Amino acid sequence: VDTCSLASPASVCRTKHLHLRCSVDFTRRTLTGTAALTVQSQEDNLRSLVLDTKDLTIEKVVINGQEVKYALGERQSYKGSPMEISLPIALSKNQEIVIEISFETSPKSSALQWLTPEQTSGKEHPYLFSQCQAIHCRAILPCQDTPSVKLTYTAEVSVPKELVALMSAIRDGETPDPEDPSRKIYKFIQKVPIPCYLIALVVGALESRQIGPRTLVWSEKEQVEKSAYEFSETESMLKIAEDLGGPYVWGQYDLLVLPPSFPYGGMENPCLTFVTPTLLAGDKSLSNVIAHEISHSWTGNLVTNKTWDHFWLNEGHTVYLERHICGRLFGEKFRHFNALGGWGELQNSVKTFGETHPFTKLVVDLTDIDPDVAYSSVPYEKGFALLFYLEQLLGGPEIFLGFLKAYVEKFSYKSITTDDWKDFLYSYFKDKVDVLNQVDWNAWLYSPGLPPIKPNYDMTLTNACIALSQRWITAKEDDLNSFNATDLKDLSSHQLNEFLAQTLQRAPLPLGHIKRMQEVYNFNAINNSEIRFRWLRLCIQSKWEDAIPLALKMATEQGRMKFTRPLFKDLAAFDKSHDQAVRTYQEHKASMHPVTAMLVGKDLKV
Ligand SMILES: CNCc1ccccc1-c1cccs1
Ligand SMILES: [Yb+3]
Ligand SMILES: [Zn+2]
Repeated sequence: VDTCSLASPASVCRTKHLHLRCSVDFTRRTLTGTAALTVQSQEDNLRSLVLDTKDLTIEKVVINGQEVKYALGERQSYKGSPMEISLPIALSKNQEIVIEISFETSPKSSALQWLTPEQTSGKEHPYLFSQCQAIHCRAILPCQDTPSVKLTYTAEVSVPKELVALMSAIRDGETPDPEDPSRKIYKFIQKVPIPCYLIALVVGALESRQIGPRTLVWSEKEQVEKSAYEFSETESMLKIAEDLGGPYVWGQYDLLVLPPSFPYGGMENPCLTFVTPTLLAGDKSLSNVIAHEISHSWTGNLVTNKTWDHFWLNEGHTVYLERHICGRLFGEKFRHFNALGGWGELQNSVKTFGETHPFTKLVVDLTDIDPDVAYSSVPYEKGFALLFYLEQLLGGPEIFLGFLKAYVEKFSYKSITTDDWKDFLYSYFKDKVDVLNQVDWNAWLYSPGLPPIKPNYDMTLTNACIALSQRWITAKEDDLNSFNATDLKDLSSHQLNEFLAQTLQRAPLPLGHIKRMQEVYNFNAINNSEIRFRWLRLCIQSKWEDAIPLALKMATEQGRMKFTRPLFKDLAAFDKSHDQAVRTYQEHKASMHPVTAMLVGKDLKV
């Protein structure tokens, strides 16, 4: 059972389909309309059922053309309020009915960010985008807000006619709204059963450019050209992913580049991946994020975690495929380089949380924990470390990739637990059970802290990064002169980033050393968001005041939680920038993404 959901479980009733008919009201910041849920009873004599909601206003519930009784329970914090519907006629097992709910969202919907014209690129039009993962779909429409349930959907979305609506679905046409000529209705169809966290909507002044046989890139006009270039590897990555994962079942693979406050690097909404514009480095260097979102088309979207306790299933497998795609494009040494970088990120997380902290277990117990609060690198990197370790244990990448493909096949269109995965791992590798029985399962899966075993990593591309980082760490004042721009000559941007990641692990460095780095390496001039992020962190943590306005600017001009949260925390912990950091948050708070605002607020204790 799903402790993040207040809805009737899948063992009671299942949503098969949603027809969503809504209007986007920019003047009121509400979505208004009907969610028609096709529900199948799993039980004899079913007379009521419960849906998740959050900050919704229910007008009425209609079954068989008549209003029926419903009640909203008290709010349960971030879970929202359960909505019990009285069925007018007891259902037998497998009977299906359509339940039509008239609802309206609140402006404060935790699933939505509403932007003014000024917060966009064009400055002329407002913009709406959704983000449902993990449990924010309830803040858009009444539903069984649990990934243990999969449904197809259709939608009709009325928006101001000058704007464009897109969803996580195939575009099924547009017409003028008959009820309001200032408006357009966009239509959408999603034929593949999906968990409701994959429902996605954007409305804004969007244009598109084709970048591959099955990929358009969407954004405001100011970002189209740059986006078409940055993500031009998309088709190549899709083919590799299809080779590894099996058929891509989703029809199109489009990309939407969001405004800068989108809270994640990307979101694998089916048919329409959402990405942060912080990927726009000019050189495709951040394309692993595309590979990652592509990989979710199998791991996460076909095979889905049954509850959020098993999020690692979604994320570790996706990181694993992600790194294989990048390894195929750029080589097995690169794959190892990234794998090892990932382990460093896990070291960071476990250090931050504390080695005994519950959120450092692979499988977590989210009972009374907001998934947004528990979210971190752990399920990604500990999940990946487990798979990379098993890969090495079980006979190498070719062999474990055979398992991954069989695993996807086996659990397509299904929702699964860690036990489901482990059972199938044993089934698939039954000739290797003795080897599998050497794994310390309880530790890997259920214990806090770093994994009990570290995989083996090729060091070829890492060595130079460590060597340089060690030079800076061990340098005394009389050694600073010897540093020079040519130190970086043979380092790729990835290596620059790992160099900085290495150094950041030992921060603070002395202020003089950091001043010299800028003098010789000019890191202030690098716009690569990953590098600039780590660089600014190293500056603020080494107490360099000049870096304060640079850190405040990055923290607020984009809102990728990966970058925004630790910049604010760093600024808050630096006594010289502490008050300004708090002040800056308070000023931007109302205009921030509601999830990002809530978490930064917690981080800052304001
Ligand atoms: C005022 N009528 C438009 C409307 C109101 C409430 C909910 C939905 C709608 C839609 C019309 C067309 C697509 S949604
Ligand atoms: Yb010396
Ligand atoms: Zn992911």
